[PDB]
Amino acid sequence: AYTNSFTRGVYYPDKVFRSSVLHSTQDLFLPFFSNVTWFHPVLPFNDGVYFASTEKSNIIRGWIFGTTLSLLIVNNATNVVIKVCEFQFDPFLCTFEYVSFKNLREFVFKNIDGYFKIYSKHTPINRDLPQGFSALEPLVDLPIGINITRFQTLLAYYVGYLQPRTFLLKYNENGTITDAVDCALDPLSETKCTLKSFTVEKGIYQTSNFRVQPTESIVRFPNITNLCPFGEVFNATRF
Amino acid sequence: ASVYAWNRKRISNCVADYSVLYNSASFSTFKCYGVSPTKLNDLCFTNVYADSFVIRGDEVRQIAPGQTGKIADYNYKLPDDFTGCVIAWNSNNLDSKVGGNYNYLYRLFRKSNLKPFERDISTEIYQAGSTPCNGVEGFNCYFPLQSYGFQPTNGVGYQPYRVVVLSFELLHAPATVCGPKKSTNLVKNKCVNFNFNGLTGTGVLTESNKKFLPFQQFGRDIADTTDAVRDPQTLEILDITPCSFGGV
Amino acid sequence: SVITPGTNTSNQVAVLYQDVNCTEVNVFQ
Amino acid sequence: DKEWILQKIYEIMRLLDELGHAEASMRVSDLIYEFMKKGDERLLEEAERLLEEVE
Ligand SMILES: *[C@@H]1O[C@H](CO)[C@@H](O)[C@H](O)[C@H]1NC(C)=O
Ligand SMILES: *[C@@H]1O[C@H](CO)[C@@H](O)[C@H](O)[C@H]1NC(C)=O
Ligand SMILES: *[C@@H]1O[C@H](CO)[C@@H](O)[C@H](O)[C@H]1NC(C)=O
Ligand SMILES: *[C@@H]1O[C@H](CO)[C@@H](O)[C@H](O)[C@H]1NC(C)=O
Ligand SMILES: *[C@@H]1O[C@H](CO)[C@@H](O)[C@H](O)[C@H]1NC(C)=O
Ligand SMILES: *[C@@H]1O[C@H](CO)[C@@H](O)[C@H](O)[C@H]1NC(C)=O
Ligand SMILES: *[C@@H]1O[C@H](CO)[C@@H](O)[C@H](O)[C@H]1NC(C)=O
Ligand SMILES: *[C@@H]1O[C@H](CO)[C@@H](O)[C@H](O)[C@H]1NC(C)=O
Repeated sequence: AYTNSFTRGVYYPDKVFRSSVLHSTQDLFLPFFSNVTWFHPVLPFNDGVYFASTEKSNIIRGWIFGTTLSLLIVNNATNVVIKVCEFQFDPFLCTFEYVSFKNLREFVFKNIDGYFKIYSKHTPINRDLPQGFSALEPLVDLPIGINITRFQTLLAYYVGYLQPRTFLLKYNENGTITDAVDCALDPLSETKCTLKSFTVEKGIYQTSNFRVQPTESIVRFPNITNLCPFGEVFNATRF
Repeated sequence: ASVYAWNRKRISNCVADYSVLYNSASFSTFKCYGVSPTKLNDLCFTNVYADSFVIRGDEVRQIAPGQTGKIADYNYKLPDDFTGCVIAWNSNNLDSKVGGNYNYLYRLFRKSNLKPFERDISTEIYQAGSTPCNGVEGFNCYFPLQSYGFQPTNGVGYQPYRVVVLSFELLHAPATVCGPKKSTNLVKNKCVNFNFNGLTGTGVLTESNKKFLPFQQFGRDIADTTDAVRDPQTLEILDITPCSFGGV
Repeated sequence: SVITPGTNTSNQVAVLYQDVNCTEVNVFQ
Repeated sequence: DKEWILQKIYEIMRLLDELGHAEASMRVSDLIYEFMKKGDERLLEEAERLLEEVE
C-alpha cells in the first residue's frame, strides 16, 4: 500500500530564529506529494528517512538503525532509552548511551557527518496521512559516528525518503514555519522560489534553464590491436 | 586492577576537566605525551581510555613510550607514538598489608614482548627449558605470574604505586570528550567583543523582546546576518546592534 | 519561463521553452 | 647449565616470599628478568647473596 505525503516532512533545518521572512534552503526533505510506503520488516535508510505513525494504543515503541542488522531507540513507559552496541535481538518489544486513529506522530531521521539527528511533531487526529502543514523540531542529536544503511520499526506507519531538494520556508512573526514551497514540484513552485515569494504577480518569469540530456555514451578509438612494449623499457637487461 | 590483568575504563560523552587531576598535587608523576599538560583543557578527543594498574616504585619509570622492562614488555605496553597523560602516585599507606599484600600480580616469565595496549590474562605454565611442561610446574616450568608482596615497611622502590595511564583517541569523529571550556560574565548596553558557543562578533547587547522557539540559539536578518542571541546560561534573548560608527 | 496570471486569480501556468523546437522537450510552436 | 641457574634464582625468590621478605623477593625478581635475556651468570651469585642476608 502507498499514500500521498501531501506537504509533510518539513522540519526546522537549523536552530536559527527567523521571523516574518521567506528563507530559501537546500537540505534533505521529504518531497511534496511524494510516494510514501504505507505499512498498516527491515527497510532501506538511503539518505535519510521520513517516518510517521498513527496510534490508538501506542503500539510502536522504537527503532533499530545500522548496517549488518547498530543503535536502538526504545520508548519504554515514560523514559526513552538510546543505546549503540552490537546486539543479538525478527526483533520485537558501547560508546554511547542516553536516557530521556487518535494520535499522529511524525519523525525525521537523518545521519550527517556522524550525527544522528531526530526531529519530531505530535498532533491529534480524527485513513492515511492527513493533508495540512506543520513543521518538525529537533529534539535529539546523537554524536555517534555510526554508519546507517537500513532500519527497522519496532512494535500503522508510513516510510518515505529524504532528498536534497530546495525549499522556500515561510517564517511567521513568532519564528515558526507556517508554509513551504517545494521548488521542484511544478513550474509555479519554481516561480515562487525564484521570486522568493508565496504569491506571484501576473507576468512572465524566467525560472530555469532547459537542457537536452545525453542518452548513451559513444567511445571511439582507432583499430589498435597490439600492446605497447613497456616490458622492453622497464624490464630491459641494459640501460 | 593488577598490572598483568590491567583494567580499561572508557571515558566518553563528557567534560574532560583535566585541571582536577593536574592541580590536585596528590600525584608524584603527571607526565604527558604529545600535549602540554596545561593545554589539555583546550582539546577535544573521540574517546579517552583510563588504564588502571599497580606496580612498584622502581617500575614507574617503565610506563612510557620507548621503554622496556618486565612491565613495559610483559604486562602493560605503550606505543612509541602514544598520546596521552600518564599519572602515578604512592599508595604505601593504602595498598600495603602487614605480612605483605599479595593480592596483586605481574608477569615475570614471557616468551615474547606485548603489543601496545595488549592485555594477556592467561594462566598457562611457561616453559623455560627444552622439555615440555605438560601442565605441570617444576624444573624449568613456571606459572608466568608473580605476586607483589607489598609491605608497609618496604623501601620506596618496592612500595606500591597506583598508575592510571590516559590514552587519547584523536581520529575524525564527532566530539565526545571535550575539556572544561568556561564562561566569563555578561555585559549589556556596552560595545563588547563576544563569543556565544562559537557565535562571534562585536556589538552592543541589549535585552530583547523577541521570543525564540525552545530549540533556537540565535537569530538572523534578511541579509543573513545575526541580530539576536540566546544566553547559554540564562536562556534569555538579547538583541545585537552594530557597535556605533560613522564618518566625521 | 513561466507564464502566469496572478496567483490571486489562478494557479494554472504555461511554460515557454525559449529557442527550442517542441519535439525536443496544449503544445504551440 | 643455564636452565639450572634460572631454576635456582626462581627457588630463591620463592623462599624469600615464604620467609616474609617481599622486598628481597622483588629484588630477585629483577635478577630473573635480566638473566633470562643475558649470558651473565653473576646474577645467580646475587640471588644467593640476597638470600644469605635474609637468612
Ligand atoms: C505510487 O506508485 C504506484 C505505482 O507503483 C502508483 O500506483 C501509486 O498511485 C503511487 N502513489 C502515490 C501517492 O504517488
Ligand atoms: C526503561 O528501560 C531501562 C533499561 O534499559 C530502565 O533502566 C528504565 O528504568 C526503564 N524506564 C521506565 C520508565 O521503566
Ligand atoms: C561508512 O561507509 C563508507 C562507504 O560508503 C566507508 O568508507 C566508511 O568507512 C564507513 N564508516 C564507518 C564508521 O563504518
Ligand atoms: C505569538 O505568541 C503569542 C502568545 O505569546 C500569541 O498571542 C500570538 O498570536 C502569536 N503570534 C502568531 C503570529 O502566531
Ligand atoms: C617485469 O616482470 C614482472 C615479473 O614477471 C612483471 O610483473 C612486470 O609487469 C614486468 N614489467 C613490465 C613493464 O612488463
Ligand atoms: C545557571 O546556573 C546557576 C547557578 O550558578 C543557576 O542558578 C541557574 O538557574 C542556571 N540556569 C538555568 C537556565 O537553569
Ligand atoms: C486579492 O486577494 C484578496 C484576498 O486576500 C481579495 O480580497 C482581493 O479581491 C484579490 N484581488 C484580486 C484582483 O483578485
Ligand atoms: C522542428 O523540426 C521539424 C522536423 O522534425 C521541422 O520540420 C520544423 O520546421 C522544426 N521547427 C522549428 C521551429 O525549428
